[PDB]
Order: sequence, then C-alpha cells, then structure tokens
Amino acid sequence: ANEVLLVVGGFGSQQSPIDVVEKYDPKTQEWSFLPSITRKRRYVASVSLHDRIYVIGGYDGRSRLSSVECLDYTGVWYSVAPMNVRRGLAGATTLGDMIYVSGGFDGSRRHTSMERYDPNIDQWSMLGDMQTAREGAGLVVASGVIYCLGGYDGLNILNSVEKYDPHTGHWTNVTPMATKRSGAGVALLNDHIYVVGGFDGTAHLSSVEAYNIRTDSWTTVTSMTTPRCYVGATVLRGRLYAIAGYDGNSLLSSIECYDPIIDSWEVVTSMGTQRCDAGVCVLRE
Amino acid sequence: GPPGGPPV
Ligand code: NA
Repeated sequence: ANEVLLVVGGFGSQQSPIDVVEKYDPKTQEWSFLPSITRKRRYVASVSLHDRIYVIGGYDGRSRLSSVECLDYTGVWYSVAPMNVRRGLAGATTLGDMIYVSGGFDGSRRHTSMERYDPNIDQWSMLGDMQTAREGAGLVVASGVIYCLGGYDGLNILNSVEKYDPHTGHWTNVTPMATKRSGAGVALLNDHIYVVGGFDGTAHLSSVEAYNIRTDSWTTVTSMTTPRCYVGATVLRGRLYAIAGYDGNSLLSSIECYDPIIDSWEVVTSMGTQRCDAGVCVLRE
Repeated sequence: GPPGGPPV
C-alpha cells in the first residue's frame, strides 16, 4: 500500500544530460539508486504502468529521441518500440492500459500531435492533433479525459489548456490558467488539477494554481518555498510533491510537499541529485 | 534553448 517517487535523467550540475535514476520514499525520507538508463537524456518524460517504468524520448545532447526503454521494477533496462516522432519536453501520461505522449520538440518543430503506446502489441499509434503546438506542457488524466496545459509554441508561453475526449478522438479548449507557464509541474489531487511553478516569460515562478474541474475555474494556491521550472510534480497518498527543477540561478535537489490539511508547502528533503527537465512517476511497492 | 532554462 506504499507508493514511492521516481526520478530519471534530466540536466545535471555538470551541465550535460545524465542517466541517474533515483527512488525517494516519503515515509522514511530515504533516497536510493536504481540501475541507470542506457542513454543519457534530458528533456525526458517518464511514466509507470503495471509495475513497469517507461522512459520516453528526451535529448542526449546530439539528437532528440523517439526511443523508449523499459524496466520491470520488481533490474535491467530494455528497449521497446519507438515513438513515431522524436520528442523532448513532451507531455506524457497513462490512461487505461496505454501510454499517451503529446507535444514536444524534434529539433526543428513543436508538435501538435499525440501518439499512444499499447504494451499488448508493442506499437505507437498516432492520434488527432492539438490546436496549439506545445513544448513544455504537461498531460494529466481525470475521469477518463486528458488535459494538456500551458507550454511554448516557439513564440509564446501559453496559458491555454486543451482537453482530449477519447470518446470523440477530438481536442477541445477549456478555460485557461491565469498565468502563462512553460516547464510547470502538473498533477491531479482531489479532483483538482494543480499547476506548480514554471516560467512565464520573465520570472521563474513559485506560484501555484488549481483547476476545479466541477466548476471549470482556476484559483490561486499557496506559493511553493522556492521558484521551480522544468520541475516534476506527482501525488503520493493525497499530497502534492514538487521535485527538483531550476530556480533561475541553480539546479534544485529538494522536494517539497503540499498538504491540503495545512494548505501549505513543506520541504521534505534536500538530498536528491540537482537536475531539471527530468522524468518523474510513482511506483507501487 | 527552451524558455526559462539554464545556460548552455
Ligand atoms: Na488558496
């Protein structure tokens, strides 16, 4: 019944992409290492699904990537089928028993497209396009529907939000966020979508907003302890964790935790690898 | 360089 945090890859203090994989357990507050990924990837995404960690896309310093590798967490990494497109700073989520990845950047273009991974046939299928091309936007599932949030189209940091209805296969617009953010963290918690930090085009942000789904409205939440952009976000037993990132001067090694009980953020660790644009996901143990 | 990133 006990979940843990996972952090893969990203951009490290030696200002290169890394291959470090870390586990963080919030109950003991201990860190540990898992086996490294095969290649070093910054700008990278990660999801877990049925006790399998997938590492998706990213950028190694020479090329952006379509490759994807896998680890049965119950440890050696192995390659599975590649995406149709090379994607860094892509959004990524799971729904049903599928992976969905959307947006990103191949080295020339930002993508509107979303593709989907089926572990039963080891194949990535392309789906319908978003209206806006987005890098640095997160994907989050709520009640069987996918939301893409904020990001960057090549010219503008975005406050726009789109939702994908699997019953229709179409994207539609939702009410936008109050502030434009790229590199923000996004997670679902108690039927609200939280967006934490990111970069609005001038300032690195500590600000947090929450989308009430039942009302189609956004509200300001308590700012984090420190600005963070290109930051991971995940929910673990009813609490929202902000993970590493860039504060606009330095790479963060700390995770902070938002407890709705106190409506407040607490640093729970100062000890991970400093890094940003890494992938994060939750593991059942 | 994505917006708001560190120097490289
Ligand atoms: Na509030």
